[PDB]
Amino acid sequence: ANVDEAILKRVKGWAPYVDAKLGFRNHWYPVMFSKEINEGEPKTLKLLGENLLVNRIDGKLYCLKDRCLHRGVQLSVKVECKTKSTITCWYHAWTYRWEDGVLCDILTNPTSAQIGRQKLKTYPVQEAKGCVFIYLGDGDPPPLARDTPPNFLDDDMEILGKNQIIKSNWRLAVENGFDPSHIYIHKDSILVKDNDLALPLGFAPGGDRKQQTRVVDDDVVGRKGVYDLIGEHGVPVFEGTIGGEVVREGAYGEKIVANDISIWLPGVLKVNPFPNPDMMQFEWYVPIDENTHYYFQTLGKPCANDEERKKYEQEFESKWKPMALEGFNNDDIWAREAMVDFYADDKGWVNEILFESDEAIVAWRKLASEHNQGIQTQAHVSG
Amino acid sequence: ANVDEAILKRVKGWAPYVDAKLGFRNHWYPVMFSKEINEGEPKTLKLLGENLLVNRIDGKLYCLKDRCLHRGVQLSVKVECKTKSTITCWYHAWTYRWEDGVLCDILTNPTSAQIGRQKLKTYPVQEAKGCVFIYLGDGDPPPLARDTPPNFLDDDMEILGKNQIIKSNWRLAVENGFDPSHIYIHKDSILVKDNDLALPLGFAPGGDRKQQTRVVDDDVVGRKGVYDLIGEHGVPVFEGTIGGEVVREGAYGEKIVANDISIWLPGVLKVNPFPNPDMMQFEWYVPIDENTHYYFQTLGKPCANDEERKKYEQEFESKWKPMALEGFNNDDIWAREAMVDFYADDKGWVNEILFESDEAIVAWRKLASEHNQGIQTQAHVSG
Amino acid sequence: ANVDEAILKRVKGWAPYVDAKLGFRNHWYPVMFSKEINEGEPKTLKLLGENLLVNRIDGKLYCLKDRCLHRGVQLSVKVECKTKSTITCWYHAWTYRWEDGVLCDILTNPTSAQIGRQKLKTYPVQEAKGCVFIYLGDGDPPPLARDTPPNFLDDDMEILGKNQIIKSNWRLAVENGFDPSHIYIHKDSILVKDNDLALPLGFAPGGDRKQQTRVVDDDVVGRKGVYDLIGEHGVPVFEGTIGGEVVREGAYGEKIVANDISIWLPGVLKVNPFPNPDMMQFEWYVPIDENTHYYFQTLGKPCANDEERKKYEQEFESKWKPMALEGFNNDDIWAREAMVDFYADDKGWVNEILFESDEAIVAWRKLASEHNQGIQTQAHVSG
Ligand code: FES
Ligand code: FES
Ligand code: FES
Ligand SMILES: [Fe+2]
Ligand SMILES: [Fe+2]
Ligand SMILES: [Mg+2]
Ligand SMILES: [Mg+2]
Ligand SMILES: [Mg+2]
Repeated sequence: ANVDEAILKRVKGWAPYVDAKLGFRNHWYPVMFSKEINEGEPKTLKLLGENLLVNRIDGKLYCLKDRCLHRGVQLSVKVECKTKSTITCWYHAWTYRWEDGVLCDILTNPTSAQIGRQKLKTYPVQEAKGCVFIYLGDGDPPPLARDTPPNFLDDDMEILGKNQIIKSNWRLAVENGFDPSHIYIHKDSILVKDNDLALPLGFAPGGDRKQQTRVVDDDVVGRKGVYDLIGEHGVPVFEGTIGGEVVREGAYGEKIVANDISIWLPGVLKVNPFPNPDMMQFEWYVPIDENTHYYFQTLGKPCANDEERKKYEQEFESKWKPMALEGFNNDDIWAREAMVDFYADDKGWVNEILFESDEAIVAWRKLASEHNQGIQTQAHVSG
Repeated sequence: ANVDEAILKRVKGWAPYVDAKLGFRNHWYPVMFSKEINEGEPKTLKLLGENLLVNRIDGKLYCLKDRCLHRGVQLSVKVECKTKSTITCWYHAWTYRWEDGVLCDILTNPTSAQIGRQKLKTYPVQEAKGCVFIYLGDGDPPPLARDTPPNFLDDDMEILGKNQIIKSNWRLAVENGFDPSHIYIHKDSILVKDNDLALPLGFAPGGDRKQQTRVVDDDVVGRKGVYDLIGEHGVPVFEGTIGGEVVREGAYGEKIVANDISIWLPGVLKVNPFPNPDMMQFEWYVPIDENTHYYFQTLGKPCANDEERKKYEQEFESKWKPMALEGFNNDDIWAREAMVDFYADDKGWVNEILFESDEAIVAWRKLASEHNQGIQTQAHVSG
Repeated sequence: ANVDEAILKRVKGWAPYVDAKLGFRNHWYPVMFSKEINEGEPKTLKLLGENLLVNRIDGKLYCLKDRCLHRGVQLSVKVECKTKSTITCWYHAWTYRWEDGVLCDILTNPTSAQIGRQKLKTYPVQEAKGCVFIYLGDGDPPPLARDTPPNFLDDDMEILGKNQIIKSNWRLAVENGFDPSHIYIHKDSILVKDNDLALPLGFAPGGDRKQQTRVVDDDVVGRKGVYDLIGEHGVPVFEGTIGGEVVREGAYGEKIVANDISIWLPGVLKVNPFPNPDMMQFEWYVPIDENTHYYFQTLGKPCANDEERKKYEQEFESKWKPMALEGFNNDDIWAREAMVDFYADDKGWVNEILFESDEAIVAWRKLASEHNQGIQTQAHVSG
């Protein structure tokens, strides 16, 4: 539906992933932090290509599509919230209920036969760990835990993070994240120097294809994921050679990080431990449109009480955010960007030449192709 | 000719209107004010997608296509008017007469077989009421009166105005203007409060469908238009309600305006009286290209003589222009622009959900569809 | 392929020229000066739509395609030359030899089965007269002399120049440079006044529509060009008339220049003498992409020794560069740009109306259609 048929035909093993340029419908996605949306101060955003309005009413979050049923304007051009439970289009005053999207009045014509017979699309929203998730799908949603990685929701896990808009397709972000050889780009990171990380240049793989990863398509709550096992079973490269001469070495630090690396639908990576042996990183690459994503980064640490939490917050602002979320992951941002040209006409999916460590990426494309809950298309966007 | 055939088959009530992205060929259009073009100072503009040159020679206006027949450059890049009656292309000196577009000379080759055998396209041009109108069409033009609203050309009507370029398709602008319910957006206007206008929020429509409008396809000079009669049979709504609670109002005003409202081919709105009970407003939404229009605003006041026009003038400059043309209509500008995205891909014409006050708009779309003098296409722009 | 068949069928005699929007493959093109490319300091450029990396290694120049075989990134986003004879991709460290493009190592996986089984595209590169030429084609190159105008390579000919990126398609630049009547645009040039050039407004042909050009098919080096003879055989126009009245005069002058004017594949103009009797101008219009070219300008002067070269360089910097290359050719820059719109949708190639002096341009279009060594396409830009 999104990609030229010629191209889709020529990718067989994961064609629906190739098609999912706008992301996967019927999943939850984080879009902002809870502290970024205040009582009665609606925020606008784009997700899976659809513009959305999110408001907080009596502490609770609601989501309406930011497109009036009448002439298709964004309501957010001029927000008119005249009662606590409704929003009034600025143009001809069609008035919708935030709770169910029902067109419940029209100030310019109280007699209209439309009133009570139309419904603006709404989306479920839920807050968890200080993060706003929108279920960008139809019908009653599954629990949040299905579309989060293991441990993200643990009672004791304190989540902090950072969000920004990145100009690449979401899949280029996912694949960069889950790619075992990409760690080559991080070899000069200030995190690696200053936090004394052990970091190989990459890994020589051992065993055949199926041993490189482990698919998790079971799971209690229905999570679908892939664990990368390359560097559990492979030989780390610490001395990179060209024609037999050592030209570059890996980082010989003392802290062991990234023992477990996994990727989960709808597109969230878990790195454990990281950036320190006590923490986890959970980052989402959230489809905004064809060319754009939210890079929704979080760092988790278990905390039993409240002064732990206060200690963690101060470590986050002074150390983990600048050193790791920026100083390590910035190189990820421009690596994603650098893949844009080759994949932008959709021909990179056919012309790429993969090698052995891309086994993890192929597993991901397969898992996503068969376990996503729907392919967002242009018909979902303009409909 | 301009829109996907699948879309045209779904808007059968008014398909040629939806097709008319560039506007309607074979009508007169105002493009500037007479006083903005001085003797021997050609001006450049784009109309219906076509770049044009207008010049004032011995006080008479002339219009040539601003595209040399030879290599297709705009002559306006470097104007060379070497005699009063001619223009010489800056590139190889092909020289045209303003009066008939004939290639009368070539300075670079005075023996060319082309000389006297080629003709650059010219368009009729006429000045009335201090406005420059160009007949963007072929053959013998009609009287200007066919393509202007009633009273505009009355002998004592003094016209004053303002022109600017707005980034929406001309149809967005026409429909916004003729929309009986859009006046919602004007509820906080400075004009409404400072000139004691009795402006409702909308109208509960009364009587039957056929009574909401009155098509004029029966004017003796050949005018084609639609009167909006929603305020004749309908009830004005001055109190805005949601759930039976008053949330908004029309407030304090004694002056009745805009009881006479009509839209006329090729796309000009008449509102009478407005902005005061002794004036009327005529405004055009002139297609520049697919994405742009001139918003050619005029105010008409009947004036007996030279002194009465001077008093109209002072008052236009100090009160009516800042308060009404700018103050009141600025909201119209941002409303048009807010419909751009919905209609950009031609999908809005199928996906809109109209209500009762949009009878006026539908009547216009049918009128435009039936009585236009041709659809401008890209083949007219290029060839 | 690059152009619609409904246009190509309408330009019989020169359709391969109209199709060659990206230029002609399998020719040498100049892209920069020798001094701009130093030992061990790779430079990036785009040629025939392809991103290329050039490097200097032990004085010798090499050219690799700037696109990794793995995931299609430009290597030049972060250049990593880890040994003299190789470049290592910054992403997963696939490592290529400059000399043959072979994938000789991967730092991230020294056991990959890709090593020694993939080859990145290379192109021959050669330096002549201080200018770097890349053979943008396949297989073994021809001699450089085939794709350079007569006398550019003469032993005594000292070459100085200037290069810049211009936003027009390359063909518009070529046609402007070889166009006999375009000299009309140069009529007010300071060069013309200050160096007392004889410069007519144009030339009325001397007789038949078949003695205006001389096609050079022969030439033992294999060069393919057209000489413009109108200047030698026509009647110069020094008094331009409209309605029989003189409106403009040409520039009288002592110095006769541009006796010998020729255009050569792949798109290089030779003007002799110019801008003074003992000098020549050779300029290339080198396709970068569909909308852009390098304007690669050179002036040749025979210099017997170092004192003559030194004298020439001072005169170049103080006068010829500012007065001729900048002052005089600046009007050719905007003349090219002014043709963009008409030819942008490919319709100008059908809608243009040619006159007698365009016989030169037509002879060039047919020559180029005949003797080009292949049309560059998007598929070559990809694969
Ligand atoms: S566009 Fe929202 S009420 Fe008309
Ligand atoms: S383009 Fe106008 S005379 Fe050649
Ligand atoms: S993209 Fe160059 S090595 Fe992976
Ligand atoms: Fe990374
Ligand atoms: Fe309005
Ligand atoms: Mg709800
Ligand atoms: Mg005329
Ligand atoms: Mg002179």
